[PDB]
Amino acid sequence: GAPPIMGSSVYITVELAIAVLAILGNVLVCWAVWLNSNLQNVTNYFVVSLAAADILVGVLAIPFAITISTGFCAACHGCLFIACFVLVLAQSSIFSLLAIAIDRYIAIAIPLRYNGLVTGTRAAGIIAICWVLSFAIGLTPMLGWNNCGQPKEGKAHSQGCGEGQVACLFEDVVPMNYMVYFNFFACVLVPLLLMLGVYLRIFAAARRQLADLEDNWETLNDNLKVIEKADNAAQVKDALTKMRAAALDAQKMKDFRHGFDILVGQIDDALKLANEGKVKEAQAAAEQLKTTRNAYIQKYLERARSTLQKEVHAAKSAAIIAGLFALCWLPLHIINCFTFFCPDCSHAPLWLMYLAIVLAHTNSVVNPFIYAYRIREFRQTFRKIIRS
Ligand SMILES: CC(C)CCC[C@@H](C)[C@H]1CC[C@H]2[C@@H]3CC=C4C[C@@H](O)CC[C@]4(C)[C@H]3CC[C@]12C
Ligand SMILES: CC(C)CCC[C@@H](C)[C@H]1CC[C@H]2[C@@H]3CC=C4C[C@@H](O)CC[C@]4(C)[C@H]3CC[C@]12C
Ligand SMILES: CC(C)CCC[C@@H](C)[C@H]1CC[C@H]2[C@@H]3CC=C4C[C@@H](O)CC[C@]4(C)[C@H]3CC[C@]12C
Ligand SMILES: CCCCCCCC/C=C\CCCCCCCC(=O)OC[C@H](O)CO
Ligand SMILES: Nc1nc(NCCc2ccc(O)cc2)nc2nc(-c3ccco3)nn12
Ligand SMILES: CCCCCCCC/C=C\CCCCCCCC(=O)O
Ligand code: NA
Repeated sequence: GAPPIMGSSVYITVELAIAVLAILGNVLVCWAVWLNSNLQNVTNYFVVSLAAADILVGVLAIPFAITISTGFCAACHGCLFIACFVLVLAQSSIFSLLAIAIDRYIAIAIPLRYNGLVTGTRAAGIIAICWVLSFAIGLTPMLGWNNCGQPKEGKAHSQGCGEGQVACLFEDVVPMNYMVYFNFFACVLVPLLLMLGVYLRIFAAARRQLADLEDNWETLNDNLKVIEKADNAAQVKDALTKMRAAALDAQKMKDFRHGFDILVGQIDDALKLANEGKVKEAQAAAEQLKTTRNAYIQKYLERARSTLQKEVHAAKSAAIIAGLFALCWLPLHIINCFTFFCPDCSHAPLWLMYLAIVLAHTNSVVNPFIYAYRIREFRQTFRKIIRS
């Protein structure tokens, strides 16, 4: 039985190193958004709420974790707060992560209404509500779902605790049914699975929209060929009718409108000549469409594909963030499930408990790195900030 201060010393030093790094990186995120108007958008207001939660892991939840690892004598309700505050911060992260995912789904599914529907003012109201809800969920044990009514009095007396105090230890005061059913299943795993569903819808929508862009391009070009080797006016007509419909369809910014105006106009010219039974004149007219395609429609296609690919890249960055939160927190939640559902199983050993706790805390360090590696406007703003 090694002096407890030695293992304690390692755990505490590591927690402190994590806290420094969580503060530094996430302050840098907040400073970048504050300084750069190109980063000031609704998506990034949720990014900042998430960075604030991670700053608070460093300033408060890690000092609290260090404290409760000592098992110091405390009033049971003050102990609860120490124990549970980190659950407020985690819940808030889950809400910011779910908000980010929904925001990106709206942006790809209804880009036309996104700006009128998702506003900064509404985003700030939603962030305030989510913080209130996170306090309610994470401090639910302080509302009575706790083990304070059943204190471990032999353990309190061995440590010399005073009357009404307990040894302040996480699994002595926080019920494991709360941790597994309420906190993990309902409040963590359900949201994370919802996030997964949303990201699946974002990526399927992008892939549908890119395939439609290419279809339309291919349709335009096939129908041109159809026209070229048509032999009677009626065939030219049918293929122009399909082109016209697709054109007004693809229509759904001045240099872009002028291109589709030319396009539809030239189709109409050709249709009219076809309807008068002037096949050669119609085919020649239709050939002019090639100039418009080269000088306008291709540029349209290329910019639309590029916007979509940017949205896909951005949605992957956001999903990496959500996936890393799951990876860092799931080991602890899974251990709790073993403790709870398998009372015939030996408790996970202390070294693994503390490993799982610091892994969860490390999540508060990783997001600024994902932003720097994957989002140029962040990377570049971090550079300017650091260089200055
Ligand atoms: C705004 C920020 C900086 C304020 C942080 C205040 C924190 C540190 C305060 C607020 C509530 C406090 C707890 C309230 C009650 C008790 C019970 C007592 O037997 C041991 C201390 C303990 C467990 C306190 C520890 C310190 C505590 C957690
Ligand atoms: C990649 C992430 C999401 C998955 C991590 C899975 C981890 C947490 C799993 C894999 C194997 C598991 C261990 C398997 C066996 C035991 C022995 C039992 O008496 C206590 C629990 C304990 C010690 C488990 C704790 C949780 C555990 C370490
Ligand atoms: C990973 C994502 C998809 C979902 C989360 C999976 C969780 C809920 C699963 C994965 C492994 C599971 C554990 C595997 C083994 C046992 C031992 C058994 O005696 C009690 C249930 C218990 C402790 C399971 C509880 C639930 C569990 C922890
Ligand atoms: C805005 C930034 C401000 C920074 C804020 C600092 C963070 C708080 C640090 C530690 C709190 C945890 C320490 C609680 C320790 C309690 C120790 C104690 O109470 O010992 C009594 C003994 O057990 C007999 O009752
Ligand atoms: N199970 C658990 N324990 C602890 N700390 C106590 C570790 C321990 C466990 C058993 C023991 O006899 C002595 C120490 N912190 C904890 N934090 C969490 C947590 C936060 C979010 C999900 O789980 N679970 N959790
Ligand atoms: C930026 C400001 C952040 C301030 C962080 C302060 C650092 C405090 C570190 C941990 C405090 C742990 C106290 C240990 C509990 C007492 C042990 C006992 O009574 O037996
Ligand atoms: Na977080």
